[PDB]
Amino acid sequence: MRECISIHVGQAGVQIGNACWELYCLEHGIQPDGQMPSDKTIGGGDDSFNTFFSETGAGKHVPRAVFVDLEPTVIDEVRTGTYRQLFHPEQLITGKEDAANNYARGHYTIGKEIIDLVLDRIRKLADQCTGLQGFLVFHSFGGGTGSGFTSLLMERLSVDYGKKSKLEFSIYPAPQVSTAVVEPYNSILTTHTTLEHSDCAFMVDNEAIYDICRRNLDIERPTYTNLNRLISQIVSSITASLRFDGALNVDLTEFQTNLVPYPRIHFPLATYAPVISAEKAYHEQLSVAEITNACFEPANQMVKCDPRHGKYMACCLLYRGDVVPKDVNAAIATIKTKRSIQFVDWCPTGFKVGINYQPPTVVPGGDLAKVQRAVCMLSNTTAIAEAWARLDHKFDLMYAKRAFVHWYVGEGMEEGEFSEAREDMAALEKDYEEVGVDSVE
Amino acid sequence: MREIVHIQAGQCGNQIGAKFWEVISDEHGIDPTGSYHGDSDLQLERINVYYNEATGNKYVPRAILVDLEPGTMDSVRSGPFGQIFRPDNFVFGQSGAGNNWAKGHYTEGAELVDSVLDVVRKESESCDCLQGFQLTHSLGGGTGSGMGTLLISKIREEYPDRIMNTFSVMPSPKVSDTVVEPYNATLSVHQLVENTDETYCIDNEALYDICFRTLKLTTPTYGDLNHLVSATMSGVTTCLRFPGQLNADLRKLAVNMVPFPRLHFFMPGFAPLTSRGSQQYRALTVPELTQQMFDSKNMMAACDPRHGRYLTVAAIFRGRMSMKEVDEQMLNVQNKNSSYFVEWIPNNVKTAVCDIPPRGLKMSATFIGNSTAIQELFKRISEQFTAMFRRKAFLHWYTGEGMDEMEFTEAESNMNDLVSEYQQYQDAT
Amino acid sequence: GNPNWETAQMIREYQSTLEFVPLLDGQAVDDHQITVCVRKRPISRKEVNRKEIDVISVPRKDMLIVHEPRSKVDLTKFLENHKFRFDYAFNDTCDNAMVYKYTAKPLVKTIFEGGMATCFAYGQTGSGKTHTMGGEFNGKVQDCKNGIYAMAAKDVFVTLNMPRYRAMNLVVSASFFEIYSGKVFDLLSDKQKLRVLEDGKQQVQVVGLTEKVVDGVEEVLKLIQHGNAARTSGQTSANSNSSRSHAVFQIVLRPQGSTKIHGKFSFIDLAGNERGVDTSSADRQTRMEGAEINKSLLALKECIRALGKQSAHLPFRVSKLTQVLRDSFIGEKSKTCMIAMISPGLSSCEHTLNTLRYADRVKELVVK
Ligand SMILES: CC(=O)O[C@H]1C(=O)[C@@]2(C)[C@H]([C@H](OC(=O)c3ccccc3)[C@]3(O)C[C@H](OC(=O)[C@H](O)[C@@H](NC(=O)c4ccccc4)c4ccccc4)C(C)=C1C3(C)C)[C@]1(OC(C)=O)CO[C@@H]1C[C@@H]2O
Ligand SMILES: Nc1nc2c(ncn2[C@@H]2O[C@H](COP(=O)(O)OP(=O)(O)OP(=O)(O)O)[C@@H](O)[C@H]2O)c(=O)[nH]1
Ligand SMILES: Nc1nc2c(ncn2[C@@H]2O[C@H](COP(=O)(O)OP(=O)(O)O)[C@@H](O)[C@H]2O)c(=O)[nH]1
Ligand SMILES: [Mg+2]
Repeated sequence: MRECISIHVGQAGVQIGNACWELYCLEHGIQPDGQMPSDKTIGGGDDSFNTFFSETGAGKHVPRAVFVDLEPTVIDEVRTGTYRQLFHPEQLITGKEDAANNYARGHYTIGKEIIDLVLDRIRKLADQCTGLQGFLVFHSFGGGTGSGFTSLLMERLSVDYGKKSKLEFSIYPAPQVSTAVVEPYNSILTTHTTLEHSDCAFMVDNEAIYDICRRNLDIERPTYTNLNRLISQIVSSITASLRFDGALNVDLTEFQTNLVPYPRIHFPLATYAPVISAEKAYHEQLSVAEITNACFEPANQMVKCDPRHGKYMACCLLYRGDVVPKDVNAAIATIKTKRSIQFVDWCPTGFKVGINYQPPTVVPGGDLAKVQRAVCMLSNTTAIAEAWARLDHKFDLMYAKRAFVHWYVGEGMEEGEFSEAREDMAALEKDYEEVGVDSVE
Repeated sequence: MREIVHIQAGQCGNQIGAKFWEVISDEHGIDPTGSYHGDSDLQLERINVYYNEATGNKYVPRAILVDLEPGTMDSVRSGPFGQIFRPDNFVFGQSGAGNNWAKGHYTEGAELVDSVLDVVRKESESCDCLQGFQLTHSLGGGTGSGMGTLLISKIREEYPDRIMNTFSVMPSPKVSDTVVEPYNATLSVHQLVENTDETYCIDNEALYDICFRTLKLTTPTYGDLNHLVSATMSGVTTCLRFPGQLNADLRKLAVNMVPFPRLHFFMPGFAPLTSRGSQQYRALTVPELTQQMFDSKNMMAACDPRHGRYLTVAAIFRGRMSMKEVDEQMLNVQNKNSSYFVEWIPNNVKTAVCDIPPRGLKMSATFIGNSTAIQELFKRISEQFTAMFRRKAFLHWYTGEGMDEMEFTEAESNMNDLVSEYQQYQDAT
Repeated sequence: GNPNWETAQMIREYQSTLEFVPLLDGQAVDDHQITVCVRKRPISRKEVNRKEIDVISVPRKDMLIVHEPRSKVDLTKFLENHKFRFDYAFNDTCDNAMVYKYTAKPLVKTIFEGGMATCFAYGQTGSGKTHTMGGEFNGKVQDCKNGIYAMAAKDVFVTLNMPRYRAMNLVVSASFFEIYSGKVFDLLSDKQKLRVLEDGKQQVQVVGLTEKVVDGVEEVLKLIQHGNAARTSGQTSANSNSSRSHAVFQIVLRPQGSTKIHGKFSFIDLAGNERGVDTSSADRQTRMEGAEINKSLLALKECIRALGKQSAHLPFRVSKLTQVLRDSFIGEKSKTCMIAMISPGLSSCEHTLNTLRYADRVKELVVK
């Protein structure tokens, strides 16, 4: 049976893992103590699907999850919370000190000597599965372990596994609001191994989801509990075809074939249709043509990024629930008519529709409610290049002044590592200028 | 987990420290006898940080007390919490410093540092992993200026990779409680540039100002100036001890907060500070805490922050909050104050949000900020110093204890280079 | 035949594209208050037996270009044109005598004009530092006959014996250092930590420095046999050894009735972390001394760029390697030299570019 290995890294990765595994346990019926008392009433069905859940003989279910953060403070919430007895008790903590927001403590100093517990734990976990693999990595750019330790975890998993698909779901630094002053240093050093090893890098952002939680959801004070559920609804309908029974399922290998033209332009900028309130769950039809047109306006992109100032290359409409496959093509010939939704010449096909027909469920405790259908559009546009130039500019403004850099080179890393990461991002931004421009004859 | 050793030098040091371990105790819910009688189970997870265990359910702070020259001994022992410190830690001698630097660093310090470091090593190896060495000392004095910076010359020597925070009470432009005071500041800032990762510049005038201009206290005693310092001292290590939503160690601060290795002299703020009974005419919200933190009359270093550009600042928020009102209030201040910050840094402010408030409050904060406006605390001393040193005024009480004239010119050359590396970034470019 | 020939195929095509005007010995020397020396070593005998591609093109006397095997977004290989400007760009055909035009240097003339000057030696392992300063081009015993430290010893000692300069009655004194993690030792006695203070007349003096009034040329080169006696400072590695501290071998110009010095002349061994930092080694002493080398090297890069791009906040007390050498930089009739060794190989192309951009922070634009 096809399966994934969800490897959360950092505090951002573990905090998202609080709610991704809160969502999975409610869809399948698994209580916070491993049992399945929902399907015992009916008496049939293996709904704790082996994509995400190892099953032991005593009826208990164990996830495929391992997470490393180099700080006990985050995981001790998991080891004392509601999901204490659910997970396996090897949630790898062992950090005698936090990374302190740098890539050099990090890829080199304390990420090493803890990685020996990490890779052996994945080998003890990967060898229980027959069939498809895929590493669902969860981290953030800008942090210390989400940037540094993931970079060590990719070059040590692109060797012991080779050509396996790696979907890594990174939280990207916002161009206007940054919760650290050294976050432009970490989010340029982590690109040098995201570009090489991880085949598909889902970037989301915190400011573009703040506006969604204010405008659509109408929440005036959104905490980090209410942001991570919206990423959790996205991550569910990315790996929904591996579990549920759809009319057009899209495997994790079918992303790599479709979303990714060239081996170094894999940054596809997820979206969703979260216009539930749920006061506005009435007053509104929410048909197939409605939720597909939610991707038109740049007030619903999950990244602070304007798609109208760039081409598209390839999109991937992934539906949920009561979707009829006829209504989809009405909502696609419409989009290919609109002249600001701009494509390149070299991709005339455009779209790809994955219709799963299990409806998205509702986490009790807010903040949206039971809609009958959804969409998670994944589209690598050319417009993500202007989202990086507002981050190379933050790097270059404090690289001329030689600021903050004695805590990077005084931890094992050489000071020449920074310009090696600048010559990628200068040349990787140069790649998006060529691909969007068509050739004339 | 991550563990801190607290050292107390100078008579200013343990007086802050005796109030310090009362704020820490009531934050964890711990009685004078060390017996835990707390409300919840959430404040036992990091007792390990400040309080190592004892035999029957009792907790002892890892508090070395260098400063108990015996005039202060039987007041700290005969105090509120004299039955909480381990009595072998009370390390002292006889014939204290005499408001003299050379009688802290060269003569009585050399015959006491061996008895201190024999207890420092016995409190390091009773720990899983150390990072923190808090030193509560004061400039200007005797023990707190010569012997307080003799240990940092030794403890950083035996531990080159620990975060060394020294909450250094500094002299004042008007309040002159020591005649020799521009000597004990020049000779001690010369030590605290080389040997610390961070050091907090606290003055008594800006603590006298808050108790009159804001807290409206009739007679602010010395307890009520230390009760404001200690509310910052338990505000830097909050994310160590308590869970949060965006944690910050003593090292995520001191990697962000410091651009260049000499520019680590901080000014600490605190909010909410206000004066009431139980009827106060306001509302504790996230935009309410923000304006008070950045207000120029709620610093502690007694310099004008609008005279210079903030290099970078850190706002360690506590209590239950919302991260959008945190990340957007920290944005609008940076835009309204575009000249008051440094232009050539992307985002200056960082955020740190814990999840447990203080006992009585609903929310709180701590403004730790690195500014070029602290050039004024070093220019005033360097004018008072070269006025005294030109006449060779008080030097025969120092050269008569072993020093030389060529260490005084070494110390003023180092402090005058901080002012050069603060006037630069205060200028625009 | 060769597996990697194609990357080198475009390299053989690039060498006919531009105009090769290299550096020949005997050209004029301008002022150049701050010089940056970059030397390319020749191809060794092991490299041709290993299929090694030369990737270091030297087209000018002030320009050096390094190629790199990369790919487009269509998996199409091309060569990146790393374009660097030096002063002083040297060929691999350069013998040490052509380097003697520029490193047996006219700054020793500045020593005798009442000014002071210094010189640096930066590089990686297997790059030519074994043939320049700390041991020279000689083989099984690297003794000082063929490289810089021997020939500069003839520029200092023998030149002042001219009667214009011999009438000044000037003598020679030497003094060796050891710059550890905030520690300024002496190589005459290993257990002598000397404090760095400063007199009231604004001269940073290492307190209590022992000198020797020595000698002719043949004996002053044998002082390093006492200098490298301690094997500074406690190496524990694979390719033993590589110095963790830094050596400052000062040669001082002074008269006899003096108590008056002008013409301090110093050599620096910028030896650091060439091999990657063994963080698998759980020895805490390695990280505590391996870290402070890099922050000392960042001090020396940062200090010189504020000397070229002049300002009034000149960074000195970030470490002690700059603090000891504070007087020799800020002299009025003072100049500064800095040497960078280069490794030819493709397998060390990542370690070569790190050494090149280290010697780039004087802001030289490629006018071309
Ligand atoms: C009815 C009510 O809400 O009363 C408040 C109160 O009125 C005010 C004015 C308190 C009060 O504080 C002071 O008046 C004060 C006295 C000396 C030095 C500093 C302050 C209060 O005494 C202080 C007390 O603080 C705490 O309980 C905190 O946990 C605080 N604790 C201590 O400082 C402490 C005092 C005695 C014994 C043990 C601990 C703390 C703060 C930071 C870190 C750890 C602990 C609080 C909220 C109040 C009173 C009781 C009136 C204020 O101070 C603090 C520290 O909260 C002064 O401005 C704030 C705003 C509060 O609303
Ligand atoms: N959406 C979301 N973002 C988070 C969360 N926690 C942190 N972040 C963001 O992640 C970035 C900070 O990185 P962290 O993950 O906190 O850092 P870390 O990986 O623990 O690394 P160090 O603390 O530096 O060792 C900032 O941009 C935060 O806004 C979270 O729970 N949810
Ligand atoms: N905040 C505070 N300042 C103090 C206290 N006691 C002394 N001072 C200040 O400390 C300085 C005098 O040094 P002191 O600690 O008494 O001298 P020492 O015993 O030689 O270190 C002066 O600036 C005093 O205002 C105190 O309990 N609290
Ligand atoms: Mg963290």
